[PDB]
Amino acid sequence: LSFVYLSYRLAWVLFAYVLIYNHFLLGDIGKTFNVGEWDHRLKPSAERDYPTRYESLYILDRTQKW
Amino acid sequence: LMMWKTMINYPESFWYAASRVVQSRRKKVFVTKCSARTLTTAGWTFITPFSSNIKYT
Amino acid sequence: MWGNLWTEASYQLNFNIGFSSLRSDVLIHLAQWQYWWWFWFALIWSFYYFI
Amino acid sequence: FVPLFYLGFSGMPRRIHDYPVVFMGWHSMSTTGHFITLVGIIFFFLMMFDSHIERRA
Amino acid sequence: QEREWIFEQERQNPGYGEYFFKDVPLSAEEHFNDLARGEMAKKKFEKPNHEF
Amino acid sequence: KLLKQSIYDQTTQYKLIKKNKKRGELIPVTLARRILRTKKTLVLPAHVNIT
Amino acid sequence: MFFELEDIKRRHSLYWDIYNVQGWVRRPDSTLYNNVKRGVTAGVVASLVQENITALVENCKLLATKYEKPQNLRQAATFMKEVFKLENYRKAVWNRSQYALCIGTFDIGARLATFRWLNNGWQRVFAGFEFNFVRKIPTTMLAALFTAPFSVPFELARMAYYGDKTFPKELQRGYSSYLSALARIPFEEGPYFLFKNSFPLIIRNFFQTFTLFYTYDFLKDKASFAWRVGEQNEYACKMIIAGISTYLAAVFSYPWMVTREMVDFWPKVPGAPCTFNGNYRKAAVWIWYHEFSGNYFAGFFTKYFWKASPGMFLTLMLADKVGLFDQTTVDNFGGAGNNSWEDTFV
Amino acid sequence: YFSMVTGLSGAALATMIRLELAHPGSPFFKGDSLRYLQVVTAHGLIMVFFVVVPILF
Amino acid sequence: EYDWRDDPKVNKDIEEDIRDRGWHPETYDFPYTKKHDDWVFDVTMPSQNYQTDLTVNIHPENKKMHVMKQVMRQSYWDAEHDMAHEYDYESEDLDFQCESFKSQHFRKKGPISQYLILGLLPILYFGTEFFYNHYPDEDYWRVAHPPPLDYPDTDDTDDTETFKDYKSFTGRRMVDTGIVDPLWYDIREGKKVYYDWAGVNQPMEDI
Ligand code: HEA
Ligand SMILES: CCCCCCCCCCCCCCCCCC(=O)OC[C@H](COP(=O)([O-])OCC[N+](C)(C)C)OC(=O)CCCCCCCCCCCCCCCCC
Repeated sequence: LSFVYLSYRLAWVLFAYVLIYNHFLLGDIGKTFNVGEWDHRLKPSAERDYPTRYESLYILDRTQKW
Repeated sequence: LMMWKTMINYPESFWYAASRVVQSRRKKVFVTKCSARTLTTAGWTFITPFSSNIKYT
Repeated sequence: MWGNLWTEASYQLNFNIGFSSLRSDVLIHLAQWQYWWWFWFALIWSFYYFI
Repeated sequence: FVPLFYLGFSGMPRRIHDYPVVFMGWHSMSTTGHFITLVGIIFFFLMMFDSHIERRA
Repeated sequence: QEREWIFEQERQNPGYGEYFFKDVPLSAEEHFNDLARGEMAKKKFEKPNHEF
Repeated sequence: KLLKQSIYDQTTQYKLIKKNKKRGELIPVTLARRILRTKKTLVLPAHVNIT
Repeated sequence: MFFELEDIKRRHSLYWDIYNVQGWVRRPDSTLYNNVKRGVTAGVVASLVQENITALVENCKLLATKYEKPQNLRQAATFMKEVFKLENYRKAVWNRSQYALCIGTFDIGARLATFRWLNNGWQRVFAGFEFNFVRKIPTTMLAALFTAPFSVPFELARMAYYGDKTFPKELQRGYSSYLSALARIPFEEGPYFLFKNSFPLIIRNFFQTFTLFYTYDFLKDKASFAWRVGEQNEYACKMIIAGISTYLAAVFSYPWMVTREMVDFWPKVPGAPCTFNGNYRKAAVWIWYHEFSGNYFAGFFTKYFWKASPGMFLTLMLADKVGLFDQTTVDNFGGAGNNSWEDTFV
Repeated sequence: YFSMVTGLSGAALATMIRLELAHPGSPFFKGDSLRYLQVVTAHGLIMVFFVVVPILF
Repeated sequence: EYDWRDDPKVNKDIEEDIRDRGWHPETYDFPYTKKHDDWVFDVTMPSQNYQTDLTVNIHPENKKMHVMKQVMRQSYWDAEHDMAHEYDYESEDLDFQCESFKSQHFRKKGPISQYLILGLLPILYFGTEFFYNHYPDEDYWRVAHPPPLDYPDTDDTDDTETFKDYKSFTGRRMVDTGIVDPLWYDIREGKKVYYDWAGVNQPMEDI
């Protein structure tokens, strides 16, 4: 039942978020959206490849791999 | 961005310091510097190579 | 304008209803064809009226 | 959609947001027609509302 | 009576308000006087002594 | 059709045409060109074949 | 504050746009005095003509019930002369002229003034048509509502005046004229005697105002190609447009005046509860939901059309002549219409 | 009902298209051609694939 | 369980819908089996026999008024009954179909405020999109104002330069030719004042 209820609650809340944001909150994209990204390890770390909600605490970077 | 005491505990990106913070507006049809010349669509009939190239779309 | 030779061809006014110009052979042929195409409906048209 | 036929006969390309000055007239009429259509759409929804105030078999 | 002041700033302006006033130095970048910009940057950082 | 010497300020005439020019409802496309203006013309002969 | 609510006025920094000439721009002649004067003038003229028409028609019908209708044109002229000679006709002309003044200065004039006040600033496209007419739908509607009950006290005063005229001597108020009745009723039967159960009149006025004004303005703008592209008279076109608008207003306003006939004139079934409960609004709703649209259009021309339609037609014509339907059209490229002149001519 | 909502969306997109073409000079998007092209493409695609096809089928 | 407050006769505050005078959706059975229609005579066509009666003429235009028969009122849902009947006892109710036809899921109408929301759906959707999302931009739907004098800069709004151009020899001659419209504003003090015939609002104050 834990998995069932987790799935159902997440589905309902995320679907409500999708509908409300895409119908009512597109006037300011910067306010209602975050810009996120993560790229390959081969390429240098992306500008948006950082943990959200901690932009004022940490600068995230990593060593490239091949 | 002058006071770090308010910035340190706020769980949001620093875009609040860049979003509509100036009164300087320029209402001229010819001065529209769009997002990027390639951020367009090729109609409901996807026409190539317009549709199939990042250089153009 | 090329001297006093007005090479301009359209002279298309606002609220234009037909072709932009009729100085080309293709558009003259099309205009004549359209007019006579509309000519050849009388009987059919009349028929529907009575129906 | 009749003024659109008029504009098509005069050489008006499809996907241009700016057009020669000699088209505006019919374009305005075309836009007028669209708003008329919109009014009809309103009435459509109204009748559905009016259909459930009525409540007849 | 403390607040999350960036949150309060976002509350005051609902995105597309016209509140850029000359009487308010912090209303916009154009209305912040140059004397304040000069005065707030007068001091200098100390140079560390690399004693290690 | 004479290239006379102008007694006006040509820049002022240009800027006054740019700012506020008289227009009307039934204005020809010859006298109302806003999107159809270029700085060069492709000149070709008439009554002959061009590939 | 001055009470529980504070109207918090605020200051805002300036804004501007590329174009200035197709939104709301209040006209310089839209002052209260000018609108009131023009609306009152047009209303009183139209109402005087309409009431003279009504008096003449009804006194001709009164004479025709006692003498045979004329056979030829000479007999028609004699019949009309005898109608004019009638004692009943002259007093009717006088009292209905007073009624026309009252309903022109306060009902038709008020409708015209409110419509102009609310709709003066809607500008039109330069060499096209006003595509965004939907913005006028609420505006015009408001006017109709705000002027719906302005004719009710005068109409009910006229009804009371004639009802007094038709009673025995001992049961008469002795109203010398229509103005005397209008001045005396609120201090004898109370102000509510001029407003009680007036839903038919209110909704009829609403539909008259909205249909007439909206249809006339819309057609006089959208059918403007009839005399701009293909050159026609524009005066015959304006008259045709006014006639169409008047016919539509009369059609959309009449069914609400049948509720009077249905409620307190149709014979009642003995021993059964009265249908519509004598409300005129339950009757109006039943008419709105009735399946046969011809049942509440009987008597359209006998009872209502020739008592409102000429008045509405002349109201439209005179309002257009004086200038209550004029809208400002300014070139959207040159001069004050544009804030980006560099793209005007390129 | 979903088709009613999507048809209203398509009607709004068509309203944007007609407001841009009401008169020359780009009164609606104010010189942003790419946004107009996106609006036209979205209008066509959601009117064909997400209004008429949902309603009918 | 009789509550006189729910009785339309005793409780005068229960307003009667005259369009539902002969119809009581509370008493509708499902499936409906009432017979409210039958032969109607003696309205205009008498039920008696006067076909050969020479002393009797039938005048149907003398039809007498009868009680108006309203169009049938649709059934109204009973919330408790509908929830109870359609309820299923999971894991202890067999997945089967009852033999009786009363187990059919009949549709009954309900509230109307939801359809009040539906009736204004185009208005609400267009308002939401254009106004709430501020599409295409903030300034499009606002009442149009020209910029103040030389605002934001003379490169964009060269009001003084144009004022001088119209007031010079070349400008006066160009206006004389008739191809250039007259000047539409006046620079009084430091304020640009548009003429009444210009057909534009006045510029906003620089607050
Ligand atoms: C489904 C087909 C469909 C519909 C309905 C519409 C609707 C409309 N279209 Fe659209 N249009 C297209 C198909 C359609 N279009 C296509 C394929 C293109 C090509 C795109 C491109 O070029 O790549 C296009 C592009 C297009 C352009 C091109 C712009 C450009 O080229 O510069 C224009 C401009 O005039 C236009 C105009 C209109 C107008 C005024 C309407 C109006 O009629 C809008 C009317 C509104 C309604 C029809 C809404 C329906 C009502 C409901 C609420 C439905 C729900 C009801 C029930 C459930 C029954 N359309
Ligand atoms: C949390 C819930 C949020 C809900 C969403 C937000 C609110 C939605 C409800 C709004 C109700 C309506 C308010 C209207 C007030 C209008 C006042 C006014 O004068 O406005 C001037 C405006 C603008 O008129 P204009 O023509 O002068 O402006 C055009 C732009 N310029 C200035 C450049 C010329 O008028 C309108 O917008 C018309 C309103 C008519 C009524 C319909 C409103 C909804 C649709 C509006 C979009 C346009 C399409 C219309 C046709 C299709 C309709 C389906």
